[PDB]
Amino acid sequence: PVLNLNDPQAVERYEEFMRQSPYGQVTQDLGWAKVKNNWEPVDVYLEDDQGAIIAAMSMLLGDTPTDKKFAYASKGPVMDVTDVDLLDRLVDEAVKALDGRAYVLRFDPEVAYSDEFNTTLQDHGYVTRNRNVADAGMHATIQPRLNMVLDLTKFPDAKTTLDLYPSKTKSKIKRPFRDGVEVHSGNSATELDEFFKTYTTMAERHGITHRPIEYFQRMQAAFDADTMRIFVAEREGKLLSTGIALKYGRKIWYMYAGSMDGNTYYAPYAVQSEMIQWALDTNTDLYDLGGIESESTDDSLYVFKHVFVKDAPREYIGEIDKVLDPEVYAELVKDGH
Amino acid sequence: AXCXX
Repeated sequence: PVLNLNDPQAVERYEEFMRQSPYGQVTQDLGWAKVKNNWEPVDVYLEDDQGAIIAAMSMLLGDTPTDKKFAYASKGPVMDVTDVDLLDRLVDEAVKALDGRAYVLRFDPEVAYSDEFNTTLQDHGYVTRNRNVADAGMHATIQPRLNMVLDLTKFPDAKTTLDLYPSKTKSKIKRPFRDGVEVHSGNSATELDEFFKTYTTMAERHGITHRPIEYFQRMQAAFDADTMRIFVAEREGKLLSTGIALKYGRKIWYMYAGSMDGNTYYAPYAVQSEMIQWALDTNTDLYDLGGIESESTDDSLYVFKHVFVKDAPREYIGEIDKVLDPEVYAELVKDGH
Repeated sequence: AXCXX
């Protein structure tokens, strides 16, 4: 069925499924639609025999330079996507709800790439975007497909961040604290302002684009202090670096960060250590430092994240596209050919 | 446009 966003009991039943699923993702929560307020939300689900939700897909529809919308279910759907017959059923529900308004329904679930799962999806009529568009770099897909994820379940007895690391890394983590960096956290306007100062400074320094403060205020308003937390690193009252982490499903995800110019006294490492500490204190399975471009010492995103993640990066299946208007799909999407 | 998110 399609979710009636005006019926709070239905909405609460859908949220409860999302929040409790092992496949839950913050970008599939209905609060993500509040963040992405320039997109239109359409959400669908399937039920088992007893009427319980068993699978759910939160879509956001975006404008394009054609008469069709782009429908996108970021890191969804919420179910086991390798159960391709069940995926088809949920997708058919999504397609009915879209009602011919979109040219594509794209979803990019955090499930590993394999040849067998790629070929299955393609057998089932989806167009996939992964290794065939890899030469175009990290932005070949909307979300990075290579991600640095720390599996905390390999350290069932770890009590503190340093328990996860070899002595050479323990040294790197201890350094900012020894040098007087202190980290506070919370989810108020005060921490948001400290984050935004460091975020806009970093964006200017790197020459990259950046989102307006209202994006993060809508995120703060949507997510409570047990789900969203901003960590702020200072030394003797001087602001140095910050990061925002979201706890949802099986992971705490380091999503946004900023740092001031010049010497930051390794404050970004102190922010990582505290986010990791949050994941341990809440018995969370995974800590996700998110994307990189390549598993290479030429990639500065990988050099930083490999301090914390010694395993290989996860490589996901990438974008799975249910093509609905093939003429518009061919105009707007390139297959890496 | 640029890390997603």
